[PDB]
Amino acid sequence: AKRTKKVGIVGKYGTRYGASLRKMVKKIEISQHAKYTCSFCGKTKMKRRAVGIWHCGSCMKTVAGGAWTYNTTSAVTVKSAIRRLKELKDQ
Amino acid sequence: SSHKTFRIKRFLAKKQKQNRPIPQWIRMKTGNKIRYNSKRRHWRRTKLGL
Amino acid sequence: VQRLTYRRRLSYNTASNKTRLSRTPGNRIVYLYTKKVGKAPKSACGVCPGRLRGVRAVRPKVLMRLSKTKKHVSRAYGGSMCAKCVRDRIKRAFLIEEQKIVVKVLKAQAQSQK
Amino acid sequence: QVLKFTLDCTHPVEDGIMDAANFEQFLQERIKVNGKAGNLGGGVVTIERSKSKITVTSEVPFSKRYLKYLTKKYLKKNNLRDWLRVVANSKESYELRYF
Amino acid sequence: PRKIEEIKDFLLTARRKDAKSVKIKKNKDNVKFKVRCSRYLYTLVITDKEKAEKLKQSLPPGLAVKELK
RNA sequence: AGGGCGAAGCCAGAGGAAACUCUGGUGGAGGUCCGUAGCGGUCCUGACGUGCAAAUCGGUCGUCCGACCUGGGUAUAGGGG
RNA sequence: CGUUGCCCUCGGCCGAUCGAAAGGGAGUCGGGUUCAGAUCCCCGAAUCCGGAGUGGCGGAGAUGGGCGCCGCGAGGCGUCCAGUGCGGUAACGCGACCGAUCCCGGAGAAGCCGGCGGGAGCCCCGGGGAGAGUUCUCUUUUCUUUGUGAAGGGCAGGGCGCCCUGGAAUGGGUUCGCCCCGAGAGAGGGGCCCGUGCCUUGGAAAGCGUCGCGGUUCCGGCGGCGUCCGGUGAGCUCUCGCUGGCCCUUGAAAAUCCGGGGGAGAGGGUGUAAAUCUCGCGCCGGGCCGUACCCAUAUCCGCAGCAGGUCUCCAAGGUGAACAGCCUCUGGCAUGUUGGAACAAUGUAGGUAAGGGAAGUCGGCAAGCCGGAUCCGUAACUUCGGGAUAAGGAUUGGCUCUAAGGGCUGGGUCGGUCGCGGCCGGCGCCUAGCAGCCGACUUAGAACUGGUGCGGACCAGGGGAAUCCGACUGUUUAAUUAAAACA
Ligand SMILES: [Mg+2]
Ligand SMILES: [Mg+2]
Ligand SMILES: [Mg+2]
Ligand SMILES: [Mg+2]
Ligand SMILES: [Mg+2]
Ligand SMILES: [Mg+2]
Ligand SMILES: [Mg+2]
Ligand SMILES: [Mg+2]
Ligand SMILES: [Mg+2]
Ligand SMILES: [Mg+2]
Ligand SMILES: [Mg+2]
Ligand SMILES: [Mg+2]
Ligand SMILES: [Mg+2]
Ligand SMILES: [Mg+2]
Ligand SMILES: [Mg+2]
Ligand SMILES: [Mg+2]
Ligand SMILES: [Mg+2]
Ligand SMILES: [Mg+2]
Ligand SMILES: [Mg+2]
Ligand SMILES: [Mg+2]
Ligand SMILES: [Mg+2]
Ligand SMILES: [Mg+2]
Ligand SMILES: [Zn+2]
Repeated sequence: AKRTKKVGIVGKYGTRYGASLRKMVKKIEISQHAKYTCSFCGKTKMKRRAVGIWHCGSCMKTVAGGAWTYNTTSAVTVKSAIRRLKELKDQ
Repeated sequence: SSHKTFRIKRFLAKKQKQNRPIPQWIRMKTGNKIRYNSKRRHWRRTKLGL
Repeated sequence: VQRLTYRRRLSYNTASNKTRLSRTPGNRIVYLYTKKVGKAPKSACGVCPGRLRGVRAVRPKVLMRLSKTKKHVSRAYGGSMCAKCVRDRIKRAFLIEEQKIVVKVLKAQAQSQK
Repeated sequence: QVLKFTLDCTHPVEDGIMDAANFEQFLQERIKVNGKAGNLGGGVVTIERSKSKITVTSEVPFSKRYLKYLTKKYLKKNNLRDWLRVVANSKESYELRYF
Repeated sequence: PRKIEEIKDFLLTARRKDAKSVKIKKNKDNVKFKVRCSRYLYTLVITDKEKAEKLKQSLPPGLAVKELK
C-alpha cells in the first residue's frame, strides 16, 4: 500500500463506476494482466493475448484457456472427470 | 475538374464552340430577323447541362 | 525556409503518397516519392517469429527482377524455412521412423509368439 | 603561416582623390588584434606602402574582409563611398574602383 | 553509369559495336574517359596525365573522341 | 499543440522475529483535468433584424484519445426509411 | 519446325460481370525551355515490362581422372569411365547453376497509444570566403549567399527472437521503463537485413554567387575567380527501428510476385548437348483517355465578386510551456462594392470614473475581481480514488557575482633492438585517479540597484456555505427549448 490504500489496479478508473463495480473489477483486472507460468517450458510468460487465448512468448504455445484466467475451475473439473471416465471405459 | 472523362471533354468542346457570336454578314442576308446570338452562355452565370 | 509541394495530383498523405526530402544539384529541396518497405519472408514452420536470413527483403513484385541467389539460401528448405526448424524436422522425421520400425519389430515378435 | 593581403588603390590615387600615406596611417591606427586597436597587437601584423598598393602581412590568423570593412570605414570618413567601390580583384587582394 | 578500373577494360568497352562518343574530361588531377554505350556510360579515371595522353592515341577506328571543354 | 494530476508494475533504503509496513525514486494508467486546431453552440435574451446571411457576426462559452472529428464509396424510400 | 484437324491423357473450385483519380498495384530522375505546357517539350543520365524465332554475342553447364602407347621433356594419339556448379564447423556465401502436373509456404497483408534510439530537412552557434547595408560616435559589423537527382559500387550507422566456442549462485547481464539466462547468461569470435547517411561513378561539362568582357542589334554569347571548415541539441518536421500498454474492440480482400517439397521427364556421348526462376552484355516495342487555370473574404455551392459553407500537403526568427497571443523575414496584399468635409443628438464597439458598494434588477444580467510561475499552506465531506489551482499566504524586474550539475583524449615512461613509428622484455600500473581539450543548458544562493516597479504588453480560474435534479463521460429539437429530457 505504497501509493494507494485500497484501489491498486482499479485506481485508473478514478471515482467512476461505483465502489462495488470497481472492487469487482479488481479481481479480474489483476488476473487477466497476470503473467502465468508456461507449463511447456516453465518460464513465467503465459500472457493473455485476447479473451480465452493465452500465449507463451518463449514457448510460442498459444493456449485456449479462460476469459480472465489461464484456467477456469470448470475446465479443470471437466478435465479430471473426462480422464476418470476414459480410464473407466478402456480399463 | 482536371480529371475529365473523354465523354465529358467532348461535350465541353461543343459547348465551347457554340458560344461564339453571330457573323455580321448574316445580318445582311435577305430575310434576316436575327440581330444577336441570344444563346450565349457565360461561365460565371448559368452552369451547363451538368 | 523553402517550403514545398507534392509532385503528383495525390494531395492526401497516404500509404501511397510517402516522400522524402532531397537536395538536387540545382540547389533546391525537392520531394522524391519513396518506395514501400519490403519484408523478408517469415518461416514455413510458423512458430519462429523471426523473419528469414539471406533473403533480400523487397516488395514482392520485385522478386521477379532479382537473381535466384538473393531470393533463397543454399539448404534443403532454403529461404522457405528457418534452419532450426529444418534440423528439428530432420531429426524428428528420423527419430519417428526409428520408433515406427521398433513398433514394427515388436508387432512381428508378437505374431511369431502367438 | 604568412597571411599576405594586398589592398591596391591604383586609380583613385592617380586621379588624386585620396592619399595612400594617410590610409596606411589610418590602418596602422585601427586594425585591431585580439581586441586591442593600437600598436598592431605588438609586432604581429605589418603594413606596407608602395605608392598605390597597400599590403598587410600577418603571422596570426587574420581575416581578409576585415580590410574591406576598414577601407569602407575609411572611405566613408573621407566621403568617398559614393564614387569609390571596393572589390576583390583576386584572392589575397581588394581593389578600389569607380562605378 | 559505371566506373572502370583497368585501362584494358575501357579499351575493350570502347571497341564494341554499340559504342560511340568517347569524350575526355581533363579535370586537372584526374583526366576521365567517358565512353557512352547503348545501356551505360562507362567512365575511367586515369590519374596520370602522360598516361592519359598515351591512351588518347590508342582509341581505334575513328570514334568521336569528342574532347570536352 | 503545450501543460496538470500521477493508477498498476519496478528499484533502493529503513523497520519488522514473521506478516508485511513505511520513506525516497522510477513508471506513465485514464470514455482523467486545464487548453490549442478540430468539433460544437451556453449567456449577453449583445450585433444584425427590407441583414453579409431565407439563421449570419462579436465576445463569452462546452468539448478536445473517445460512445472523438472528418473526405470518398456503399446500404436503407414515403404509412416507407 | 511451325500451324491446325481428329483420337487418347489430365484438370476441383466457386462464379459471368461491375465496384476505389485517398485501399492494393512493376517501372523516372537532374538541368534547361514558354506570353500560357512541362517528372509529359530539349539536353543528359536512368529504368521496368513484353518480345528476341533462325537464337545477336560472350560466360556458366565443362571440359577432369584413368589406363595404354609414342616423345629427352612440354606434350601427341588409342582406348576406358566420371561430369544437371562450388565454398564454409555453422549462421550462411559465391555471377549463372535442368526440370512438368502436384503439393506447402511466404510476400501483397494490417488497430490505436506510449517511451526510447538512429537517419535526414529546417533552426542554432563558431569561424573561412563573395557581394551588402551601417559608419555623427561605436561596431574584425550586421544582412544575403555559400550545391549535387535517380540507378549502381564501396563504406559508416542502425537492427537481429542467427551461428560457433563455452559453461554462469558470491548469481550475472542490462533498459529512461524493462527485459534475458542450463530451453545456454556474461566473454570472445563470426553470419544476415536495412543502409533514405557519407565517398564515388553520375559530375562540373551542368546549377548557383560574384567580378569581367563580346554584341547599335540578333544573341540562351563567352571568360575569370568561388562554391570552405568545424560544433551543437527533451530543438521542431518526416522517417527507419526497438520496445512496452489497451481491448467482452484483436484492427480488409483480391489481382499480382516469389521461395521451398517433390522428382514425371529432357540432354550429349568425351567435345559437345539439352539447360540457364541467366550472369554479363546486344536488338525491337509500349497503344488508348486525362494533363490549361481557379481551388476561395472574386473562377465551386448558397439567385450575386454574399462576413455562410466546402477534403488535404508544405510550414522560417523573437518572446514563451506552447502550432497561445504579440512583433518580425521569405512570399503576399491594398483594408474587403467608393471618396471628400465636419465631429451634433440618438446609437454599435471600446475605455475611465470621487464617496458608497448590489441600496439596481424577476434575478449580480452586464462588467469587475481572480489569473502565469516558484515557495509555503490546504477544510468539510468521501465510493479512500478524490475534493484540490480547495481556501489562505509570500515572492517575481534590472544589474554584478557564486555554487551545483557533462563529454572527449592522454601513462604500457626503463632497457633492447627494428624502421617521430613499430616489435620484444622488464618495471609502472593514476586501479582514491590526475592532466589537457571541448560543449549545451538549467536550478539554487548572494551583493548592489530603481519614485515598491517587476507574470509591467501579450497570455491568464473570482472564491466560499448550502439545498433540488440527474451518478458520471456521451446524446438531443439544422432555424426560439441543452435540460432535470434520451443514452
Ligand atoms: Mg457560381
Ligand atoms: Mg492508390
Ligand atoms: Mg543468399
Ligand atoms: Mg438578440
Ligand atoms: Mg434597423
Ligand atoms: Mg460588406
Ligand atoms: Mg473493376
Ligand atoms: Mg553472450
Ligand atoms: Mg496543372
Ligand atoms: Mg491557397
Ligand atoms: Mg477600415
Ligand atoms: Mg479603399
Ligand atoms: Mg470584397
Ligand atoms: Mg465609482
Ligand atoms: Mg428596488
Ligand atoms: Mg434588492
Ligand atoms: Mg456574467
Ligand atoms: Mg469545494
Ligand atoms: Mg432533503
Ligand atoms: Mg447528466
Ligand atoms: Mg434548436
Ligand atoms: Mg440554444
Ligand atoms: Zn523455426
